[PDB]
Order: sequence, then structure tokens, then C-alpha cells
Amino acid sequence: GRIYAVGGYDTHLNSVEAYDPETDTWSPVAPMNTRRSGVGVAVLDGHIYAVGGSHNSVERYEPERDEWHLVAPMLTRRIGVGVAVLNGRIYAVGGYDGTHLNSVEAYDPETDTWSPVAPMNTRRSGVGVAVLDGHIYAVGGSHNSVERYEPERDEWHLVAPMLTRRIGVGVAVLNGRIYAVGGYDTHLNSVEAYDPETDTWSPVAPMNTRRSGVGVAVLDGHIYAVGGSHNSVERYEPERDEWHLVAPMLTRRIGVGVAVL
Repeated sequence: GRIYAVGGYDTHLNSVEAYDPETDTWSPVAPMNTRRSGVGVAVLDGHIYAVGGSHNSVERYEPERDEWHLVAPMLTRRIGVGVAVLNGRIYAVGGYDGTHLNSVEAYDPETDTWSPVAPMNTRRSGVGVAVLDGHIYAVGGSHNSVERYEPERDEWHLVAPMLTRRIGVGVAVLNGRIYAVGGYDTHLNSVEAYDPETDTWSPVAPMNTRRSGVGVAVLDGHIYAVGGSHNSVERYEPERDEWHLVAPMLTRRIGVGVAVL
């Protein structure tokens, strides 16, 4: 499909652009009702949700009509929030309330309501979140520590820390592993991968560019590192363990949310 880059800071942006890998081109799409940076983005039922980022409203993009619609606001304001989709709900994890948050809340589109979920062990903003094997992982934040949420028990459990502390880290899942990309410690070009079978982190080739506030998405078996600091965008090829530059975005975006639709 396409990689959508939502919001971020340049001012805080309400603009959205979409990347076509077949043409290696970024194209404008309809802008959001609200300017957002440190925004979380996730895909549920063919819509992109833009969660938080202030600048506690939530909005939903319908690609067929190219428009953003408002939906129920979150119970807590959150900037630097991590967002993931698990079992038909959108989870908003941590962030900063203009206090760093350990709270978590879940959105049900069937009822258009947000509900509190068990809080994390650790307060985290600029946190990366990703879903692997039925669990939500919360990576880094304001930390090298990592935790895993299980919905059936509604509990956060600890897992192995990363080798490097990262705030503003981008996270995505490829071939059974969680990749943690960039962040701030100085801004990092380093990347590490988490294997849930062994509960261990391993080195990955570093990016060409240092990035924090970076968005990460997986399209066609490749990881894209979008923004985070120009307008550079790189793609990872796992078979060669190398990062290569692709077309840059039309706009600089730090604290961008990225999703594939």
C-alpha cells in the first residue's frame, strides 16, 4: 500500500503525505482538522487514526473519501504517545500530559469510547509501541527498560532492556522481531532487534542518519525510517543488513506518526 506520514513538527503540522514505493514519490493527502506532533497513528478496519499530539482529540482518516473525521477524545491528554492496535481496539500508551504518563487507555470503535487499561510499570513518553504475538510492547521512553502487555490478564510484564536508552524511538515488527530505531540518549543512528523467543536484543546495522522523533513502518518486507531528522527517509533491507535512502518527504517532520494503508 502506501506509507502515510501524519503531522509532526517542522510549527506543529496538520499536513499528511503518502509514499508510493512503486514510484518512490511522496504525495499530499487531505490535512487533519488538528495540528499534531508527538502524535500516535494506527490502522484499524481500513482507517488511519491520529491519536493525541495536542498542539486529547482523536481523528480518523477514510482513504476512499480522503477526509478526516473526529472521534471520541481520550480520557487523558497525551503527547509522545505510543499507539498500537490489538484485537480490534486502539491502545494509547503513555505520553506526556502538558507529567510523564504510565497510564494506558483503549478505544473501541464499535462503541466510540475510550476505557482505562492497566498502567505500565514505568512512566514513558516518546515511547515506541508495537504488537507482536498478541502482546503490546512499550519500548523506551521518559529508559532502556521494556514492558509487554497481555490483554487476557490485563497486566504489564517486564522483558529485556535494550542495550541503549532511547527517548523518541520508532518501533516496528518485521519477521517476528521488534526493531527499535533511533531516538535520543545525543540523537542515535543505532538500531536493535528484539527476539521474543529468547527475550534478547541484538544489534542491527545503523542508519545513515541520526533520528529521534522518528516514525517506522513496514511495507513489502522492508522497514522504513521516516523523519526524526533533510526530510530524509531510509529503508532497511534485512537480507543485506543495510539502510538505503529513498525519496525524502515534502516536509520536515519530527515527532511524526507513520502508518501503512
